[PDB]
Parts: sequence; C-alpha cells; structure tokens
Amino acid sequence: RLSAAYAIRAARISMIPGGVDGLVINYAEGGEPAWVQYPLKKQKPLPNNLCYTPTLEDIARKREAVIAKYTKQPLETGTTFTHVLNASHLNEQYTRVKKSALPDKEFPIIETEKYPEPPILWETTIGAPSRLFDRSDGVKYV
Amino acid sequence: AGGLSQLVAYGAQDVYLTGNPQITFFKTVYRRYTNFAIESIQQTINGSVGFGNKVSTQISRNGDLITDIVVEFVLTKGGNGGTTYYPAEELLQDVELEIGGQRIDKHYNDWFRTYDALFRMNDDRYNYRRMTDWVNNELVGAQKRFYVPLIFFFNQTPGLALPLIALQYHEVKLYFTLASQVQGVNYNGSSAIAGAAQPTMSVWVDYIFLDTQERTRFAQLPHEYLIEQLQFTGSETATPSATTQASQNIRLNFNHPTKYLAWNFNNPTNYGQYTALANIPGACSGAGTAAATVTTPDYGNTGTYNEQLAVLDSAKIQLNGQDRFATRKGSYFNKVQPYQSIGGVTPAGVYLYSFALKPAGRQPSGTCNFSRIDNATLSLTYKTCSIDATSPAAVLGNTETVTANTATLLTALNIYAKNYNVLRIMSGMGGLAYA
Amino acid sequence: AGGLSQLVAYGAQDVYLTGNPQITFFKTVYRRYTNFAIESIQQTINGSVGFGNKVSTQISRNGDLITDIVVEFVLTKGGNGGTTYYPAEELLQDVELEIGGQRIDKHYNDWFRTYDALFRMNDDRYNYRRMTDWVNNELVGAQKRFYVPLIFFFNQTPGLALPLIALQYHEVKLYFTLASQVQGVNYNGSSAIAGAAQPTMSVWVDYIFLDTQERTRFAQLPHEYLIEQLQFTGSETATPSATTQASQNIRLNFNHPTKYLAWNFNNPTNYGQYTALANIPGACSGAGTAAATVTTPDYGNTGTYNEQLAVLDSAKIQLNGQDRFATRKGSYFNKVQPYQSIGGVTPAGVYLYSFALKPAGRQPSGTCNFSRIDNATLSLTYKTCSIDATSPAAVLGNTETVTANTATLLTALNIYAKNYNVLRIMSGMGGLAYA
Amino acid sequence: AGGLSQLVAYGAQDVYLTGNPQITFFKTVYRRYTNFAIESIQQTINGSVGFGNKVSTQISRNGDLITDIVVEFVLTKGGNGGTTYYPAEELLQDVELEIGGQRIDKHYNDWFRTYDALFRMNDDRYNYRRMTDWVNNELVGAQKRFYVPLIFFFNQTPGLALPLIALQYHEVKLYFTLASQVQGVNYNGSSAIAGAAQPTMSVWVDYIFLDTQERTRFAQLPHEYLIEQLQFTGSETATPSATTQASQNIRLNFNHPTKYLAWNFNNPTNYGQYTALANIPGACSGAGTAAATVTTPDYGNTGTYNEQLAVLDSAKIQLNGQDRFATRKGSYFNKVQPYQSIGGVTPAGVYLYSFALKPAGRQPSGTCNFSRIDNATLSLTYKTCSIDATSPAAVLGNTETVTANTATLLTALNIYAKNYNVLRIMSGMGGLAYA
Amino acid sequence: EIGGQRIDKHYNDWFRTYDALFRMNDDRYNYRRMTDWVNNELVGAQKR
Amino acid sequence: ATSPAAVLGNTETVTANTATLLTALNIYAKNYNVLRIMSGMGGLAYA
Amino acid sequence: FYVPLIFFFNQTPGLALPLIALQYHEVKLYFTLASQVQGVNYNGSSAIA
Repeated sequence: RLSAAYAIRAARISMIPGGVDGLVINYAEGGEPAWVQYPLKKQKPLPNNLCYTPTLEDIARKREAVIAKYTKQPLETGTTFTHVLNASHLNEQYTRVKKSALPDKEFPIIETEKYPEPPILWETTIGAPSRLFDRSDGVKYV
Repeated sequence: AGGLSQLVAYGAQDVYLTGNPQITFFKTVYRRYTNFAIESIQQTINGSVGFGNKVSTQISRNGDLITDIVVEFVLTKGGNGGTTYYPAEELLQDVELEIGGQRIDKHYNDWFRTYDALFRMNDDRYNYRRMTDWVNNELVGAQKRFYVPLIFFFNQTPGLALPLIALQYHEVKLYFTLASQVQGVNYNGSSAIAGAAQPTMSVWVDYIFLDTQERTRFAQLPHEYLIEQLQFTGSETATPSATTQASQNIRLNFNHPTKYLAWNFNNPTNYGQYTALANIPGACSGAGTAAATVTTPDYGNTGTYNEQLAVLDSAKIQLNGQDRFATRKGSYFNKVQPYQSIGGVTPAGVYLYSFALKPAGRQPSGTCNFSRIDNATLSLTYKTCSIDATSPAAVLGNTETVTANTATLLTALNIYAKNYNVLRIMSGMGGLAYA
Repeated sequence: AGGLSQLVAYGAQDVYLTGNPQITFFKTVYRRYTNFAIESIQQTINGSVGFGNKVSTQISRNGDLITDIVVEFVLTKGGNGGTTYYPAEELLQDVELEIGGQRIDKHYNDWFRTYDALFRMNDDRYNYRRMTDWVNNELVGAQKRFYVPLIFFFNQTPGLALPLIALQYHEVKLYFTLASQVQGVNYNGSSAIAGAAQPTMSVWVDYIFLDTQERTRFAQLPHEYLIEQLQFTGSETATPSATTQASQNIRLNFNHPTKYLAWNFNNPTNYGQYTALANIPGACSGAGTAAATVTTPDYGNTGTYNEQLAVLDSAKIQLNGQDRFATRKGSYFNKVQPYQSIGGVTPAGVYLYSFALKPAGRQPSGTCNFSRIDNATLSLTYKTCSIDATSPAAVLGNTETVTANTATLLTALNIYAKNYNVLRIMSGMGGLAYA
Repeated sequence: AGGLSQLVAYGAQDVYLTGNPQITFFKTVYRRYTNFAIESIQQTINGSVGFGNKVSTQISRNGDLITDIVVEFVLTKGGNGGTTYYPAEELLQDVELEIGGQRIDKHYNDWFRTYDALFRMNDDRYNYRRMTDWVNNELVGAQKRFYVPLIFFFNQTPGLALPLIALQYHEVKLYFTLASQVQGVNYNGSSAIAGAAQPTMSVWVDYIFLDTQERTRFAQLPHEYLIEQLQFTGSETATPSATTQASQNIRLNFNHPTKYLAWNFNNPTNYGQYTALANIPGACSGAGTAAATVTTPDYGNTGTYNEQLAVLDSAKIQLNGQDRFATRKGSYFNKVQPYQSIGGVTPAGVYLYSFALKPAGRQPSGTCNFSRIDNATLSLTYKTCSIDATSPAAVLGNTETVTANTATLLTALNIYAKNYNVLRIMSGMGGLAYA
Repeated sequence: EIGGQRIDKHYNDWFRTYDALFRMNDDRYNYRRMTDWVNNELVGAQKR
Repeated sequence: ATSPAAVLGNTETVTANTATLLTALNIYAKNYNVLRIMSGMGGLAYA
Repeated sequence: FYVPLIFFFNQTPGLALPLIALQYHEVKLYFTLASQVQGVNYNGSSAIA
C-alpha cells in the first residue's frame, strides 16, 4: 500500500501479469484517493496459439451428417466381386452401425396424428364475483 | 467510531467490490407475475387396490397445468415398531407416466428410496420419512395415512408444470403398481401377517388455474419442455464372496444426455437393504444382544451409514473402452460424489457418479450423452466377504478391502441413469423427441 | 479417454442444452455493490422490564437503514433441565411495530413458536433454540442470556431494510409485552417459583451505514416497499370428546393478498403444547414410568412429531361460501403442505395452508386476496378423544380418527395469516398504503 | 368453487403483485450453456508422505480449468471408537497454494475445523465428518479411506475455477504438511501408539474440459478474479484465572477487504477442543461417572454447544482505537452472529464476527478493509474459572460470567480473517495484485 | 362438474332433508321403497 | 419332484427342484436377408 | 388362463380396428364374470369353501 511510484515498480518486481494497467492504486497515506484505475494496457498481446480445434458444434454437424449417410447407406460395402465378370453388383454390405452413428429421434407422432379438427382454448369459469359487482376498492382518499 | 469508522476506511482494494456500484442490497424489487391459483384435487383411481394390484388414473381436466401429485395410502401396522421401513415407499412398486399413449417416464419403489438417499436432506428428508413411515414408536394395529409424492419432471418444479390445456387431444395418466408385500404391514420377512389390512389408496393432483392471457398462450402456442427421465435396468450382482474379490463389467444400455448414474447393491429380501447384516447396533434384528441374528435386518434401521457393511471396493466408468475417470473407491461414490454434487448424506451401499456439475438441480449443467457412446460400461470391484458378522470385533476392527460374510446376501444390483429429453407439445398433442 | 471422451459424445440432442451457449458455469462476475457497514447498537428501553410488564423503545437514528433486531433477555432456571421450553420466546409475549404511529405489524410469542415450527429448519432451527432455551441439561439456578431475533418484514432480508433515513419526520417504535409467567423460570405449571429472578432486557438494532450517493438517494427519494404483515385472531377450539367429533366454523376476519394461513391448537397453560399428553417417552411429565402424569408435559420436550396426539381430524378453507379445495386430513396440512411449499418439518398440532408457490420466500407467488372475500371461513373437524393417554398400547396402537383423552386440554386455537402490503415512504414520512 | 374462486377475488390490492405482469412460474426456459466435462485425475505426490512430513504436488495440465481438490488419506485406528476426532482433518496440518512461486493462500487443520464448525451444516456437515473420521463406532486396527476436500477459493465454486489454460508459463502447486501426531491414530494423549501405521496419501484434482470456443477465450484473454484468502494469527491467550476475569488486547496483523473474522480458544494438545472439559456427558473421558477425568476429553465428542464450558465472556473489535461496535457477550458471537450471517449452528468456543451481510457466500456483501486500519485490535474478556468441573451440579447450575476450572487449559487462540484479493491471469502467467 | 368446474353438489343428509320437505304421499313412499327395506325384510336380504 | 401332490397341486410361480437341471439356454432369431444371383454366381446382400 | 376374444377385429389384421380414425370415439369392452365356475368355486350346485 505504497504511493503509486512504488506500486508500479512493485507490479514489475512481482511479475503481475500484464502490469499495473487494469489495477487501482493507492496514493500518499490517507484522505483516501485511489478510485483511479490505470486503463487496460493498449494492445494487450494475443500470444500466438493453436487453440482452434473443431468445435463441438462442428462435430455435431459432422456426426449428424454421418448418421444421415448411414441411415441411407451401409457402413461398409464389400469389394469381394468388383471385377468378377460384370458383377460390380452382388457385394454384401454391412449395415450394423456403431451406436454413435445411429439416429436417435423418436417417431414424430405429434406431427402425424392429424386430428380432424384443430384444438381450442379450453376456457372454464365460475362466473362473476356477484359480491364484487359495482364495488371499487381502488379509491384515493380525498 | 462504530459502523462509520469502517465505512470511511476505503481505498484501492475496495474498488473491485464497490467502485462504480451497480447494485445495492437494500432495494429489492420483486417481479410482477401472472395471476394464478393452485388447487389440490382428488382423482379417481381405476381398478382394485390392495397388495400386488395394478391401478391407474387419468388426470382430469380441472385446471390448466399440473405439478405435484401425492398418493395417499392408508396402512395398518402388522407388527410393532422396528418392523417397518418406509412402507409407503415399498408399497408403491412403480409409477408409469404416459402421455398420448407414449411412455414418458417411470419410477420404482427402489428408486424412490435411492433418490431420497441421494437427493433429499435434513428436515426435507425427515418430513419425507414422516410421510412414508412410522417414526414415533407406533404399535401393532396402528393406522396411519402416508403421502407418497411423485418425482416426475413436472412434479419437481412449477417450471415444468405439464400443460394439460396444451394437450387437448391426449390422455395423461399414471399407472401405479402396488407391491405384493410390504414389510411390517402385511409380511414379516418371508412370512405373511395374518389379518393384515389391505391398503386404501387415493391420488391427489395439484392443478394450476391460469388467468386468460397465460391460459391462451399455453393452449395456443407450441412448447418445448426440457425434462428429465429415469432410465433403469435391474441385474444380477456378481455375488460377493469370502474367498476373493468378485468383479463385474456391466454394459450400460442407456441413452440421451445423462446427468448422472446411480446405483446400489441390495438384498432383494428387504426393501431398502443396501448393506450387510451385523451384530452391531442397528445392523441387524436384535443387533448387539443375545437375540441378534445376522440373517434378518432391523427393519426400522434397514439403512445405515456404516461403510464396513457395504460391498463395493472400487469402480470406474469406461466410454468406448476407455476410462472416463481414474478408478475410485466405493466410498468415493458413496460419500464424495454426493458431497460435491448434492450436499446431502448418502447411506452405505448407495453410489453416485455425476457427469453433471449440479445434478440435483433442474438446469442442465453438463451431461454424458449415451446416444453418442457405443460402449458405456460400469466396472465394479467387490470387497472380500471375510468378516464374521456376529462378532463386532471383526465387524468393526476390519480393513478397507473387506466386508461381512453376510454381504453375500446383497445379490441384486440396480443401476439407474438420469437424463434429459424433450417433451414437445403442439396442436393439442404431446410427446418425446428422442428415444 | 478421460473427460474429453465425454465431450466428443455430442449431437443434436445436446442442442437444447448447449447449442448457441449463453452462459457458462466456470466464471462468475460478481456485482459491484454499494459501500456500507453494519453496527449493532443498543437501544434504551422505556418502561420497567419484569414479568407481565409492557415497555417500548424508539429506534435511534444512528445509521441510515435497519435490518436485524435482537432482544436480549437474562433468565434464570426456577427448576431443573426439562422444566423450560423456549422461555425467552415465551417471555416476549408480543411485539408491535409502528412508523409515525401507524401500526405496521405485530408478532406474538405463539407466533414466534409457530413461525419457527413452520419456517426454520435443520441447524437454523437448532441454533435458534440455543438462543431462547437451555439445551445442555442446565440445572436450577443456572443463569443465561437469550437472544430473540425479531421477525418483522425488515428483519428477514437486507432487501427490505427499513429506510430510517427516508423517515426524517417519523419515529419508528417497537412495543413489547413481557409475559406474566414463563414456564420453568418463574412458574411451574400454575405454581409460582419462589425466588425467581425478574428478566433483564436489552434491545439491539443492527444499523446499515450508507455511503454518500446511496445515502443521498434514500434520504431524498420516495420509496415503496413490498412488505409482509401478520394477521391474527385467537379463539376457542370446539372441544372434541371420547364420544364425538366436534366441528367448528371459524369466520376468518382477514384481509389483503395472503401468501398463506397457519394455525394451531394448543393448551394455553403450557407454552408450545400443540398436542395431547401421553405416557410414552417425552410426551408427558414422567412419561414411560409409574410416576407419569398426563396432565403436565415434559416441558423440555413439549413439541412432538407424534401426530397421534394431534387433535385435528380434517379441515377445509371456504371462500365466499365456496370450498377452496377438497377437505383434507390434519396430517395433510401438517406434513404435505409444508413439505411441498417450505421443505421443513412442521410439528404435530401446527398446520399450514399455502395460497402461494413459495410461502417461505420474499417474492410473491400467488396470493388469496381476502379484501375481495366477504365470507371466508376455516372449517375444522376434530378427532374423538377416546384414547387412554396413560396406556401406551392405546396411545400408540390406535387409528387415524382418534386421539388421546388428554387432547381435550387443547382448548385454544390460534389462526394466523401472512399477507403483502405496501410501505410507502415519502417526504420523510411513511406508512401502509392499504388497510 | 376451487382454484378459480381465488383468481376471481381480484381487486386494487392485487395490482402491486400481478398488474402488468413480467414473469410466470410455469414456463422455465433453461439457459443454453457451454458444453463441458469433468474428470478426476490422480496427481503425483512428491516427497515422503508420513507423520510430520512435508510433501507437495504440481497440478498437471490435463484439463483447462480446475475446481475441486480432494486429498485422500488412509489411516488405521490406534485405539477404539471415541478416541479420534476428525483425524484426517487433524493430519493435514496445513495446505499452501502457490502460482508461479507466489503464495496465493494457506490453510491450517484448525481452519478446516473452524470453517466446518461455522459454514457447513446439517447433513452436509455430517457427510463431511463421515469422510474425515470414524463415525460408526469402528474399533482398533480398523482401516479407513478419508477424503479431505480443499476449500481454497477455486475449490468451492465453479465460478472461480482456476484457468490452468491461461497459466501456460506458471506451475500451480500445493504444498501439504502432515501433522507429527494424530490423536487416536498414532498418539493417545501424550503417548505414542507403538505399531501405528503411517498414513497413505493421494491428491485428486477435478479438471474441466472446455469446448473450443470457451477454451480459446480462456487461453488468450486476461482474466481478473475476486478470490478469497485466509489470514491467520495464532497467539497465546490471556488464560483466565480461577479468581478473576482475564482480559486481552490482541493486535490483529490483518490486511485487505475482510469479509469476516472468526476465532476460537483452544487446548492446543487436543485437536478441535474449543471448550473446557467437565464431568457431564460428552464433556470428558468417562464423563458422568466416578472414573471421569476432566483433564482428558471424550475425543469422539470433543465439540459441544454447552457455552458454560466456553471462556469468552465478552468482546469488541477496535479500529484505530475506536470501538467498531458495542461490547457483546461471547454467546452473541457464538450464536447470533452465525445465525444472522451463515444460518447454521456454531459450537461453543467458536466465535464469528461478520462485516458482510452474507459471509458464507462468494458474492461480496460488505467488508472491513484492514489495509487501511493502522491499528486493528481484538479486545477480549474471559470468564472466571471457578467452577469445579468434576461436579456436574457446579457446572450445569452456574451463572453467565463463569466457567470450569479446566477452562484454564485453553491457552491458545486462533484468529482468522477471510478477505478478498485480486487474482489476475494474462499471457500465461498469474498472481495476486495486492500484498 | 362441467368442464372441470363444480356446478352443484348434494349430500345424503340433503337428500333426506329434501325428501322430508318436498316429496309426499305415495311419491314419498315409492321413494322409500327404492332406498330402504319396507316389507319387514330379514337379515341377509338382498335388494337393488 | 418325487411327490405328485406337490408336483401337480402347486402355484404359478414355482417349479420342480429338478428344474435346476435346465442349465442351458438357446436363443434363436429368424430373419430376412437377400440372396442375389448374377452372371452365374452369387451371395448375400447383407453382412 | 388366456381367453382370446373373437370379435371381428380380433381375428385378422385385415379388420384391425382403426382407433386412430376414431379420434373422437371411445372403444370399450364390458366383461361379465360368471357367478360360478365349475371346479373352481362351485362343484355342481355346491359352493367350494
């Protein structure tokens, strides 16, 4: 708690990350100042990094694409014939797929039932508060 | 002097707490809310009730939304105090929630017990026991009304109140299966209690009555309710043995985004028994005296915090063959996981592993989506059952890796998983998005 | 492997939880709040303090806002452990609060007991008992200081701190009534205890000292506080007997948007006794042995969770001549209501009914406006008093519809209600906006 | 009739609660959050773990952020049940937290005991005890795995998770000192227990794995946190006389915005003993009978709520020679302060004084900045040690200003202060802004 | 109940009170014949 | 199993003590695949 | 025992009752149980205790 010349050199000595910029510093001894914050250091460096990897959302897009692919296509197609006679056809295909690449959305029953008539607003009531008719409790004393 | 002498003691270090103040603590402004009211309305239960019976109820259209559901049971003691253990919980074997013919969820008597063991606490837990058991040393023939709350997603928070008004064309119902036997009520261990009364049952549903603007929005607009579901598979426990350390690898046939797994080992003979019997106070019928037996539990003290009577030495969860986390001791799942994630105190024999930061809440906070994991396996290592249960010196002076010879009675294993799903409601119909 | 193996398990089902993320859990930004300090300052009591006296005190304007108020009492034991029950609470017979002379609110010793019974829980509830009673088996002649916190709306949250600063032209005063007798301190049942000391009393107010900008705004600007008020009427209980179920229609003279109702039946002689006496451990003086009497309680164990000793069989609340809800059993109001809405454990003989989602909170969440109800009533039905209280077989082995013959001693009924009003402060003066 | 009867009872007094509504309670939309996963990774402990040894670990860079840290120990009982008291907590003498070589914080076994006594509660506190002690009457030779969570600022809330990810150039280390002796494990009073086993030890860190977007943000941006630090000054007491009231003025060498002070008086020989011993149940070895020794505690029941055995009569805190508040009784600090500020129950001998509205929380709510107080002093008045501890009547029936003759054994005082500093992280380095 | 809302309600005692006041002559007797045993029927007698 | 009264007069959930000899379990599934022949030779569509 | 019903929709998929097309109708089955069943609760005219 020294009068800023000191706080600043101390920040350097103590290896405060960055340094004083962003800190609030005491001055003198009392009659308390120090609502003063040194503005964040200009051009705080973005140290070179390799932090970008496919995001999980990017992964979901890819995994969902995989699911769609395997929903429609086999996991693996055999190549056992390929060049045998003209049988590019007749290759066995592998349809069992890892759970992580299976679809998982339940039957869209609420989109398929198609009730013949649209829903309504199920209004119910007890009627008017007959003892509350023509009775105003919102009166400013005059 | 006084408070002012502190108030004036300001400086640079206080700026980060009170400089450029934004908020005070002395001006709370409450939110204005839509006018609503709640009425607890009795439902009609279809089908005969009694022990072993299965009945159901449609939740009637009395209000617009529903939350709490309470099942009232009337039971009479078939023996004296110490013979029952949360009998109202034992009685309600299971409850199935169906909307529009789709199974949304399902709870089990054991889950009600496991759930309580993990998630309720302090006075909240004691109240719950008061509503499901006899806790004032009541005697044979005593009659008591027990209230078993439901713990389905809409019974947890008003935030998930089921908008029956938005389900104009789909029935909503609960199916309740009653246990064939309830300890200390119609049976005592394996023996039936002659003359025991059959239960009287009633279901109450708390209905929310909305004002016009809110009622309209629910009835008119589509909704997406992020809800939780319970998954459950019961299985054989690698039977504990006195000669070695049994082990077991259980492939978990779970799905969805899972907040946590929970499990227990139990003796299927006695509801709530998750630990070995022993001749130490509270660990068996007559424990501590000449009449003690380590073949029958002290029913009133079926549950315990005495870890030496638990059977899990250690466990880990693997995902696609790889360790999810380093192997930890059974006592870690029993004591620490709940400490960290819930804050309550879990009985020996009951274990929790969270994939979530705050599994006891409603807000999702990290999940393990098993619909994206080809092979999720729970690996369990058991303690060696070398300790003679009838001798406290052995029961109490033993080591970390061993347990009671009576721990071999804990042959049933229950593995649960709690996960999120989406209950979509639109055009008068509702149902789940994933399975 | 490890945590990364969970993150990768990600797809469309996770969108509802983590897609388009808005928040995190691993970084908190704390709000910058105002600069203030707290000081506990002794007030001067105007009037004599002793048993049966009425005194008042004005709150000094030492700080700007006030919250907690603690009344200290010094009591001595007139008998041994087991002879007193929350005696400092019993002593503070009541307290009134006025601002500018307008009564804002009033609390009663019984309310403090009722409030505690319903809303304090776990260690809060225990620590509370430690400040109002003797809980370590202290003996006759023991002397202790008790601290009775007050329960006025501004004593519950800083959010409602009373702005003495904005009340420059109004005095804020408390009025206290000290009980004529306190069990185990100056009287034992009906008998005076020779040599009992008169209580010493001191009133302390915890003041908030605000910094310049906050202090200026409070002093100059008008304010509107949403506050709580307690409404109360005491009345005679229709007394049940061995051969009959008494019933009673109690017109409820209440007004304002009400958060909840609460009530109890009691023995007006024995503070805190809300249940019948019986010869079972803790239920009466000498209970469990030959010397037991079922005309006097074990005062140190006056309260109980043993509902069999409670008097109420069932009840309903009727509004404008019409049922609010289906008639429910006393155990519903004793266990389920507070389970659902508070989470504490309410003792036998004390009943709650909420018109709100969170009766224990500050934020309004559904209210019953009795200012718009002309014919409100609480309709009670009592159990038959046929059980011989001196015989545990009868006391403990009985049915739901019956209670102790000693339940006929519970002749007093206290009905409370808690509502929301507005305390307005303007130009240095204030008071309540509505009746 | 029913719930609609409440909604219809609408008038002017409802406007303040429901007019121009802002919210509902029946439509919770959960926030989308960043996806994450949490892994438990075992750290390597450098140095020999054993009684009296100093060991350390560097937290590995396996995840991005860290929160909970648990230190496991395995101990074997050196005597029977009742001879130990939180021995795992006692063993971990201290823990020092350092980043890049700068000391961030340092905790002590006694702090863990004080912290727990003040801030954990109900079932949480019990569950904690279950992880640090033997609470099921285990016997000599019993082996048990204890879990002692750390309570540094980043170990209590996710909100303060330490960004190892943004500390690319600084090692984060924990140094742990193990006690030379642990009662009931390797020592019994002053004697060593021959044959006692050395403890095993393992340090576990819970690492959070972030998604790419959150992980990138953390890795490159500067971060500023409000963190907690524990200040501690141990000192000799003005040990009370059996003839009078000792008093003391303790200069408090504290700095920084302080949330609260806490302290205890203790017998340094017996871990956790904050009170005098006496021949009353739980207050000494053999208490209640002829064999009772009031100079040897019941270790398993070391703590108590019986204020008669505490030694602080009264206290005040001075700032620069000015009274901060009026002198209050020791029971005011022991019972009321934590009632108001924490909501739990504090054991006798432990005192709290808050400068904050809610000191038990993370969010600052009022502080005393001791960096601006040239002369901070704690002023204590002790009780007179005139009560014959071997005579239950002498203890249980005495007055406010006295205590046990055995209270003269409370020769040590531990004063703690919890304050707020600023942790900054940038360009791979971290440290604390203020000395 | 109509639409989830109570319209009205009767009680056994009301039925007795109503009958006592408003039914009469042979209407009342025929009513009794439909709710009781009025031909001196004996124990075990069954009636719809 | 050796006593007809016990064998024949019993309940739905019980069986013979000799029923413990049925230690083997055989589970079958009958399914549909496609056998494809082309240009003189063939094999199954799905594997 | 399992007693299959023999209503038209209980004999062939071809006559499956389209509950889905009966969106506004209920389908109910009323079953009357015999007062006596031979060899179960009665033997000829005699009740079996």
